[PDB]
Amino acid sequence: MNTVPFTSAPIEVTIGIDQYSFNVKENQPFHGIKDIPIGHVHVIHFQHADNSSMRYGYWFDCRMGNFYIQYDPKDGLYKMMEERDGAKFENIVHNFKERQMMVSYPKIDEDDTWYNLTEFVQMDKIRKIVRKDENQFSYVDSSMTTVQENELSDPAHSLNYTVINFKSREAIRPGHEMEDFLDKSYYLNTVMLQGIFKNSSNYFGELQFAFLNAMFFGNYGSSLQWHAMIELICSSATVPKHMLDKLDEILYYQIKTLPEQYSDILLNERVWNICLYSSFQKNSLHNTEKIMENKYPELL
Amino acid sequence: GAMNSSNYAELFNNDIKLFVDDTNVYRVTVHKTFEGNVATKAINGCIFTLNPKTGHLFLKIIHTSVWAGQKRLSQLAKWKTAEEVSALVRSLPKEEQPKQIIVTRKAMLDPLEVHMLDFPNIAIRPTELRLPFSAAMSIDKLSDVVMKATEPQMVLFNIYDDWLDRISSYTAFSRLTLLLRALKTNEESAKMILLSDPTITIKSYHLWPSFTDEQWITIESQMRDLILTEYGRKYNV
Ligand SMILES: Cn1cnn(Cc2ccc(F)c(Cl)c2)c1=O
Repeated sequence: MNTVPFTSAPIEVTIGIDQYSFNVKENQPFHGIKDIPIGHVHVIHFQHADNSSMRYGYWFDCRMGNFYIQYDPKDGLYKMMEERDGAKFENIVHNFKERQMMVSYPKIDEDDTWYNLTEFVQMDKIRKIVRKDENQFSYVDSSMTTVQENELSDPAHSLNYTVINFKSREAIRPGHEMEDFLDKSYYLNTVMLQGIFKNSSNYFGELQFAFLNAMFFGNYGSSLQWHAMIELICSSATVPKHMLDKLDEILYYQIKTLPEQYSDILLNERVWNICLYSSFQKNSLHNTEKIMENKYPELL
Repeated sequence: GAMNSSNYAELFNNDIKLFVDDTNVYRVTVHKTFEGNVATKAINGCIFTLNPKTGHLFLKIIHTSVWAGQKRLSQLAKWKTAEEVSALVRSLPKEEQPKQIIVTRKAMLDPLEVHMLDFPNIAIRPTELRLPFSAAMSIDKLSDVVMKATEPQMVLFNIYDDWLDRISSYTAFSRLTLLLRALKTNEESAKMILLSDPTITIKSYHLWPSFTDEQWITIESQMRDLILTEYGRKYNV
């Protein structure tokens, strides 16, 4: 179990750690989060009391270094940093732990929610979507735009998701115009899976990472990427049976976890009704369809 | 964006453009089978592609052989239309290619966009206008060449005959649409009007009679009455 210690908490902030969150008052005695499960990526995120605008945060894996949070009063945010002096980190962490100034990552032992939301998400891939190679952790916020969004302005602060575009020469073989547009299997299996992602795990990892940036930061561009990658599979007549079964599990847990009162904005009516009720895979997402129909039957 | 009442005059500027109408591509007769079921028999169709400034009509005949062994024919008809339009554009020298294609039905937008990915500089546009191009098969000579075709074929017409020698393209387009609106609302009357003169002639190389300026006013007036009339007989007004 690992620890993200905090130097202090000078401004009132709502802190999120994975799917959990808690309030810290201005100058409350708070020195971070302990007992974080090793083996998964994590995200620690922030919403200032005074400006619910801008939710920002950091994707990290404790196996890749010792990380801590200290507020920067010049740039005005809680910044993630790496302590390279391991002994000092241990002395500092042990001191905060003995004074019981840390909250405990509150994992119920029955609960596989976080694993299920991040099963294919790997920090090395996140760092290729979020380019900032001098840090081992990756910052994301509400306003960051995607590479595709910039095609339609600062490239260094962009989310370099894989560009999917159903009306593109990439997606459409000459002389298969109708075939390739109504049945995207070529674009899924050959262009994207075999060509770009190499395997379905990397595909699912980007898909899960897009959803999570949507949910935790309201990063519109991620929301668009998530739906696009769902729709590409659903609109493909030929999908490996294992990918379909895995996709059903993936989406089930995404829909299960989504805050009920965010479903209006996040969830795209056209994509879901198409995927569940018109597409080739309309019969292949039993779990996802059952939870969607019992939880958000308005949307359908 | 969409072509409508408010940007109507754009059709007659000097940017090459085409209307594409697909309403007559997939045509069928519905009939009873020996067992008392219903079946369809395809008959030849056409794509109506029209330059509204010049009146050049690129009438691609869709022969029934193109449907053989195919499923979902109404959907294929839209892609087949898109395929033939994009072949036409590819056959033209760059400086003759349209800058815009305007489709009369929104369901053509995705099929044409996809077939035209190689031409990102050609705007594919819908319209809010209820244009009467479906009545193009009420023009006898057009209907005749379509029904007689035994293979795929492109036939070229000027749908304005020689009108542009005397009137502007705006006024020729407006006459065309009146004539076709009339033909669509009551083909028999419409044709009775046009062919009401036993002494008037349609030239071998034309589609419509050789009316004088004054005779066209009379004709155009009679076609307006028809459209108002049938609007009564259909609405009891
Ligand atoms: C005590 N002091 C305050 N700041 N620094 C660095 C630092 C601080 C807090 C921490 F949570 C970690 Cl890991 C590292 C320090 O040495």
